Formats: sequence, C-alpha cells, structure tokens
Amino acid sequence: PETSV
Amino acid sequence: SHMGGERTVTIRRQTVGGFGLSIKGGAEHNIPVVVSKISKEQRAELSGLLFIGDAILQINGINVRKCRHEEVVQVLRNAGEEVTLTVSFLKRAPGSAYGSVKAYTNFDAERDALNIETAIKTKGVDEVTIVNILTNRSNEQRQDIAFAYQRRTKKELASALKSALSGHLETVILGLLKTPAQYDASELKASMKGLGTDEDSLIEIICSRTNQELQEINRVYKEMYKTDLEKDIISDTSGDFRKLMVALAKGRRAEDGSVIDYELIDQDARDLYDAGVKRKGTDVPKWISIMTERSVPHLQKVFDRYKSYSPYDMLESIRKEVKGDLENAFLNLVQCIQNKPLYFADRLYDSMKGKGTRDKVLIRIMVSRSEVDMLKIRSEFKRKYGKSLYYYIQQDTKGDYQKALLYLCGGDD
Ligand SMILES: [Ca+2]
Ligand SMILES: [Ca+2]
Ligand SMILES: [Ca+2]
Ligand SMILES: [Ca+2]
Repeated sequence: PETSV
Repeated sequence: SHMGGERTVTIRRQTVGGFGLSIKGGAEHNIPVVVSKISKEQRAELSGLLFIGDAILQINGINVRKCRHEEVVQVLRNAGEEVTLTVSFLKRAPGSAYGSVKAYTNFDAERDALNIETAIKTKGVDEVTIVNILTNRSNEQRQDIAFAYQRRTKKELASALKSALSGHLETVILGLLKTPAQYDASELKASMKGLGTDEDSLIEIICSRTNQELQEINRVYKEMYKTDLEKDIISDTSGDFRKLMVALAKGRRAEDGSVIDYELIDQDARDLYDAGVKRKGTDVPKWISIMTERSVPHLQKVFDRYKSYSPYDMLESIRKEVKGDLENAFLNLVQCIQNKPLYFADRLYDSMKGKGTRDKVLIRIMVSRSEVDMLKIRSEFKRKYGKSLYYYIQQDTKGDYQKALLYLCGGDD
C-alpha cells in the first residue's frame, strides 16, 4: 500500500 | 538492479499534516520502504537532498530495512518535529530499450554453467552451445554464469573458455564476459599499450561514451592497471589532440538542462563560426571548450544554428579547418553528438566494406552496443546502405564466429 505523512 | 550511496538527510514536520512524504513498500513485499511523493511545502527544503526513489534504511539510527510497512510508519508517527533519515537511491541502472540482446526469462545460472561445462568437456568443444547461450544472455546474467561456473568447477570461466575457444570467436565470447566498464577499459589499454597508439579505437570509445559510462570506466581502469586513464592518455597523445581527448575522457559534460537556452545556442553557434570558418586559422581551444562542456541536446541545436552562420556544416567545417588526429577526433565527436547510432552504423560499414575485415572494430561495436542502441544502429544501417547489418556480417564472416555476431545483431534488417 501507500501511507502518507 | 542498483543501490545508491547512503546519505543522511534531516527533515521537519509540518503543522498541517506531517513530514510531507508519502512512503510505500515493506518487508512483506521483499522491497524496501521508499518515499513515493514529496509535498510542495517540503519540496523546496529537500531539493537535492531527498528525491522520490530514496529507500529509507535508517530512521534516527533505527534500522528499518527488514521492517514492515506499518512498522516504519509508526516510527515516523511517534517521532519528534525532526527526523534524520539515512537514505539510498534505488535506481534501475541495468537495461536499455534499444539493445538487441534481450534478457532470457527462464534464466538459471547454475544450469547454464553446467551446460557450458559439458560443452567445454565434449571432445572438439561444442562451441555452438557456448555461443547460443552467452550471446542470448544479458551482461548481468553472464556475470552470474561466471560465478556459478567457478562455484561448481573451482576454475575461472574466462580462462577455461580461452582454452576451449580460438580465433575471432574467442575474442567475441571473452569480450561479452567483461562488464561494460571492464571491456571499455581493456580496449583503451590496448590502444595505448606499446610504442604506438590506435587512435581510431581510442577516439571511438572516448567520443561515444557518456558521463555515467566514463565515470565507471575511469574507476575500473585505475583498479585493473593501477594507473589513471588520464595519465596514459597524456603519455600516448600530444598537442591539441591530447587536449580534446583528456577533456572528453573526464566525463564532466553538462547535464541537459530543463530549459532550451536559445541565447546560448545562438552564441555558441556564432562562436564556432568566428573561431574557424570566418577567420584565418582556427581557435582550437574555443572549439574544444564548446563541444566538450555543453550537453548533447544543446549541441545538437547549436550545430543546426551553426548552419545559419556558415555555408558548411560542422563536419565540413572541421575538415576545412583542422587535419590529422585532431580532425578525425572532432569528426567522430560531432557524429556521436548528432546521431550516435549512425556513427556506429558508419563504422560497421567501414569495417566490412573492403578486402577482409577490421575485426577489431566489428567485434567491439557488436559487443559494446548490443545492449545499448543496436536496434537504432540496425535501422539506419539498412536505411543508408540498402541492406541489413545482418547481411554484411553474413557476407564478411563465416563459421561459429559469424553465428555469434549475428546473435549480437539480433535479426535481419
Ligand atoms: Ca567442435
Ligand atoms: Ca604507446
Ligand atoms: Ca579558418
Ligand atoms: Ca569485407
């Protein structure tokens, strides 16, 4: 997946 | 397949949102955690320090390489307002879209090593099996076969193949076994070893290699021969020919900028005109400085703008201005800038057009360019000369040596 900060 | 050098970068957390970086990957997918997106706020702050593609291997000294995706997220979550990142750029250095040698999909280095070993062991040597394998494997795959051979036989693959192969076939196979930098460096030392110089080969390599290629060339040349390439070039050349070669061999040419500097394209074109055709004699350093330092896409437009100031193009002007090794050097350099595949198609035709074959040039172009731009070399060899590069190799060579070259060619037309 892809987490964002 | 390439992992860059490690770098330490300190970032900061925004009030709205967080650090402004999106990440993806993890130990679940057997891939590292990589920054995917950088926000416009932290874009200007991290310009040149962190880029999309950097693999975050350490966070504040904590090794997050063998960690999962959400495990790395929670470390960035529970951090302070700043985080020091140890990053390494993941790139894809191997590969080219215009090479004729395709990667073998069912690749197994242990099986290919055994099949070659049994081909060497067969009485009379089964060169056909060795050629059909090594010519249909990428260079990265060949290095794996060499490691698997020495693992199974306790003997080096290149030394055993020299004892099994002879003639021009041996030269082709042994050349495919060296890495591009190894092969280019070995061909450079051959052009300078002895009391003479093969300027045709020294010019072909230095004028056509790019910055990235020349960087690794200079590295392995010092590793294999314990001498910098610039020293041996200085010892084997002189005059302005030495100046042009030493400068080109640095690999410090400008990267192609994001803008088309029209003012510099016209000024460079007029500078080349005033430095040669317009005046008596030639300002050789001015020609050297412009054609060596500017980028290739810039010089392509410069040479077209030069046709606006001079009634002769850069090639014709070079012939009328300079002679000898300097003229030949400049002529090869402009060809590489204008149309490098056409440059190689022309050299391939010259290696086979007359009596016999200049095998030194035919082999090197087929080995060094099989995984770079051979498809483009072929499309213009056919276009200019009317017949295929396959056709000329077919008419000029025979035996298993012909079969290997036709494999590196990759097809008819
Ligand atoms: Ca045989
Ligand atoms: Ca010499
Ligand atoms: Ca002149
Ligand atoms: Ca011939």
